[PDB]
Amino acid sequence: MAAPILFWHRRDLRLSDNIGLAAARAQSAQLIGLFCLDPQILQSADMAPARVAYLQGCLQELQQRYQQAGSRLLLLQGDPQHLIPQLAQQLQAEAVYWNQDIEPYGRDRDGQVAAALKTAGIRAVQLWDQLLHSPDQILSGSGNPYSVYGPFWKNWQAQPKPTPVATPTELVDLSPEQLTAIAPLLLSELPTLKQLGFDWDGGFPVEPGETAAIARLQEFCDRAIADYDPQRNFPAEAGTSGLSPALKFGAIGIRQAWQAASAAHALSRSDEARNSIRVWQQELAWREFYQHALYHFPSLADGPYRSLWQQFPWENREALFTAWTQAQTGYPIVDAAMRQLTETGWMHNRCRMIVASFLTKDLIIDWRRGEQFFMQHLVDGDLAANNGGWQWSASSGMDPKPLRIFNPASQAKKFDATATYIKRWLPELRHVHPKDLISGEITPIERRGYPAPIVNHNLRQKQFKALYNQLKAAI
Ligand SMILES: Cc1cc2nc3c(=O)[nH]c(=O)nc-3n(C[C@@H](O)[C@H](O)[C@@H](O)COP(=O)(O)OP(=O)(O)OC[C@H]3O[C@@H](n4cnc5c(N)ncnc54)[C@H](O)[C@@H]3O)c2cc1C
Ligand SMILES: O=c1nc2n(C[C@@H](O)[C@H](O)[C@@H](O)CO)c3cc(O)ccc3cc-2c(=O)[nH]1
Repeated sequence: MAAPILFWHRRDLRLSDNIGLAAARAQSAQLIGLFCLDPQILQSADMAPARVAYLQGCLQELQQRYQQAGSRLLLLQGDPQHLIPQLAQQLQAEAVYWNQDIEPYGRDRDGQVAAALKTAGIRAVQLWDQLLHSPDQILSGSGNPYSVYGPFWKNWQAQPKPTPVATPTELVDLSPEQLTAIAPLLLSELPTLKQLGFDWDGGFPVEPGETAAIARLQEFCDRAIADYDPQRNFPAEAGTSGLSPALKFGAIGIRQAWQAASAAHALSRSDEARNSIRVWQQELAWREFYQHALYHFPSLADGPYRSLWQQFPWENREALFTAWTQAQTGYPIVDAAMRQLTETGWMHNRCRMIVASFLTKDLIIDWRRGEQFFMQHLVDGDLAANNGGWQWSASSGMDPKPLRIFNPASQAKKFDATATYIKRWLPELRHVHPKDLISGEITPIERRGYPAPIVNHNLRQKQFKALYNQLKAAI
């Protein structure tokens, strides 16, 4: 009990399995939560309507959970460097708790806020919550960060795994006197999506909120997971969890997700299952690899990390970029993926690799243009993972690899052999023959209004290799 402790939420929108929140409840029952609508983020051109819609639904639930627990979630709108210390001063808060992040913006903001709180004589405690292992814990024998997945995985996998922490209960709300002291800093109501200027009708991979995310984890683990491998390969198959946005925003705790995978892996008697489960567990490790990477090498966010890739002579033809964004490339597998993206705010992972390779190696456009278009549409848009996926398409950052220019055709054959996914997103081509949809060779008569390939794959492959080889001669 005692004076109030403020817990500042940002990307951990849940009451359960929250490290910082659990640590705070151990210090006082007068635990008040807050979320600050930050214009520097919400007004950025990098916002996606699906993503704000998801965020807004998570906050609605969180307001309720706090009310049910005994206190409330305070809502502010403005610059946190200014509003957080002021709010804490007015409430003479004993401390302000929050969970650390890996993003440059987040880390700079947090330092300023912490500095301001100290100046005010108020304690700020920042703990690690969104990762099973913090960036400081996973280092090589020489005490250096990993820039290659292999060694990172062997280390990460051998570390003892933490257990989910308890959900705080029996909280005590603020008094009328305290509410009066802060009234001028508060928002009276959670704004609606239209009030923020966004609209979204495309649905979600998982419904917003802590309850839904938890329900989905349980469900994925009682059935799906067992078949993860190889079901995750096929875009037509609903083989993945659909939890990506819940993990981006912390609607589900990472220790709860790992624990569920552990349990499922033990109850499983089939060796095939035990494998699908271990494959999903590695996907959680890829997530941390990319988050630790941005933490250790922040410059990654600025563009190509490897020097030569910084000098690459991208062609950058706007006309090709536009057709890409509009799903008018003429390459079925590609256009189908781009339609799923813009219509639903989500895209199967195999398709993200395919459209990324396409933009970088076929269209020869600086991948940063693609990185930004993705952030503007993805419900799970996440700087670390998106930047990691795009650097991947060019081997310009972490975990590099030898050149390999994909053939959309081949990929289609491999992952959409029957063209089910393609026709799902390109109905105007339902009449066409799989063989044709996979190959991309459609007769002008049965293919309709649908465009012809905007580029010739083989001519593009040579062009790219040529630009790449010329360059290698001056590095
Ligand atoms: C170009 C590109 C951009 C990407 N952008 C994002 C993005 O902005 N946000 C995002 O969450 N993921 C991104 N990824 C990875 C991506 O494929 C997603 O994690 C998505 O497919 C998850 O769907 P799911 O939740 O069903 O995944 P599952 O297969 O169920 O995996 C479970 C969780 O593991 C994590 N994960 C899975 N694959 C990866 C991966 N390759 N890298 C990092 N984490 C991974 C995610 O948190 C995911 O929710 C990107 C990948 C590429 C190639
Ligand atoms: O504190 C906030 N965090 C927001 N975040 C959550 C976090 O990513 C976080 O603030 C930072 O750590 C990002 O550096 C958003 C993330 C999105 O992708 C989209 C919108 C937001 C909006 C906010 C916001 O208004 N306030």
